[PDB]
Amino acid sequence: NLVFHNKVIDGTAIKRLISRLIDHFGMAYTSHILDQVKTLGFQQA
Amino acid sequence: KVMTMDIERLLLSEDNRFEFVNSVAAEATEYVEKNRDEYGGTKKAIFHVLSNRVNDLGFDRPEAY
Amino acid sequence: PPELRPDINELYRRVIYRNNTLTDLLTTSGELVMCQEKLVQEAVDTLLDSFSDVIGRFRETLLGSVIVVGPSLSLHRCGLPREIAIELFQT
Repeated sequence: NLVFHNKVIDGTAIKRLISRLIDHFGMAYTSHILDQVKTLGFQQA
Repeated sequence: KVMTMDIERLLLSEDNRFEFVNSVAAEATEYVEKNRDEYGGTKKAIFHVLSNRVNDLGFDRPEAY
Repeated sequence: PPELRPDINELYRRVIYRNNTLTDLLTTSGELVMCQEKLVQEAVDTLLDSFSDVIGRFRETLLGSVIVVGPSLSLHRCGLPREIAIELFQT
């Protein structure tokens, strides 16, 4: 679904991404997608 | 885990979120009136209503998942 | 009733005393009677506005653990301690 970024995640960029995810999928997917991106962020940090 | 997607599906099904939740409360209180089995342990009447309704949507979920 | 007032008791006592004194001066046998009528008026007015100082009950009587951040929770979960849950769910 989503475009491959190949570019750095600014805070504005992730605000765009999360908003577009909520608008595309609704809460159902995005509440899991964001909750997994939590774990990804923790891992890479 | 998955049960909230069913909730969202039913939220997407019903034309008013508040009316949906009212209908769930009604269904649960009439369930706990038409049946007087205790039905209060590891499975709960709310989850039962959600399960039966998603089964009406045709989806293979067991009672209280 | 006293169960709703277990400072205003002093005001009720003062009103009771002033009124009983005024009745006594009316009945036992006029400018002193008038003086007691005045002091009864003052007592009642002080007691009403006091109730006005009690009037606030809408906010005071009608309205009105430390957290730990846990990565291992899901976005919809929380961890509820045994020592608290055994109190919360007791019924």
